[PDB]
Amino acid sequence: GGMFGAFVSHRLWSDSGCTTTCITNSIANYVAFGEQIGFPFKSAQVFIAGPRKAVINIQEDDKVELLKMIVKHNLWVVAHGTYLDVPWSRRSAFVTHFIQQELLICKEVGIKGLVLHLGAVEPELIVEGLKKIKPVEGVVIYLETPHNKHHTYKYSTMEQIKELFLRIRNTRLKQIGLCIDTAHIWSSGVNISSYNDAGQWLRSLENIHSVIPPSHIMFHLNDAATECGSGIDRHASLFEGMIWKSYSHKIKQSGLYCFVEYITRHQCPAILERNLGSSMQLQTALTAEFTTLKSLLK
DNA sequence: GCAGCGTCC
DNA sequence: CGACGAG
DNA sequence: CCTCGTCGGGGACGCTG
Ligand SMILES: [Zn+2]
Ligand SMILES: [Zn+2]
Ligand SMILES: [Zn+2]
Repeated sequence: GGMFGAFVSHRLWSDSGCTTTCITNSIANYVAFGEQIGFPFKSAQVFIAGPRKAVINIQEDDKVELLKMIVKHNLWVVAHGTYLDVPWSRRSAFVTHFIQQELLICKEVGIKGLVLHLGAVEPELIVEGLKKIKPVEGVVIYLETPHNKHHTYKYSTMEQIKELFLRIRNTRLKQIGLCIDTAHIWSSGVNISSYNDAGQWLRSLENIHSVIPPSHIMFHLNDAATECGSGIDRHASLFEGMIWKSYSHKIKQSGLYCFVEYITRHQCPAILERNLGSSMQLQTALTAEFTTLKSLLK
């Protein structure tokens, strides 16, 4: 089946006095929370650096314990890159080198990939900045669907996605994946509210498997507290935002349930990205989302 | 007409 | 979002 | 030991003078 999980923040999950092993400690509590509510988490997402500063956060003892934690529970963990990881920026010599550090760190601790945000630029400039990166065996760079309004390239329609990854394949750049953030393609103007709306988009995705195979596809399962076409990114819990709140009564006619079926049939990783002000709010929200997910799964 | 910000990811 | 200091 | 203020080597958004 699918590998379902959530983003694990340091502030809302780590114990006080976690000292040198705060990321692994947070994941430990996050795995405990999964067993309590009867949804064994198979995936997770963390920041090993930043995300707003070009500094590595994870420390040595954390790197050793994180590898043991990942192996023990067999977790599919992905690292989200910092917001400064723009390899196609003008002065990007300092930027690309920092991404090289993260990719090396990911392989040391057994993290499966690194998420980078696509820019609102041409695919030629995208592949150019990507070529400046030497691959790291076992770590996939997942290019995430961005969100904007006024720019030509949003990488949310299958035409723009197919164009990008074919230029990737012609350049012969290995270890590149796709991260589909549902809240972002919605913000970029892709109606995925109904089952058919998502099914048509997801069918066009499978129709270009020869350029981006589902083995290199991961998902951010996020509802959006914004209008379709906003360019503005406001995450919300599943069936509690503008995309799927109208389908809370019949969740198997929503667009999300079609995403769950594709994630299931391809064993893709799926990460919920929820931010709330405090631990208990976040846990109440995720318990609702993962029990609903368990309904669509089991 | 444009340059500089503040806010959010 | 997370490290780091003030208190 | 704590809590809380601060501030980021990018960028999209909308706003302001
Ligand atoms: Zn992201
Ligand atoms: Zn995302
Ligand atoms: Zn987002």
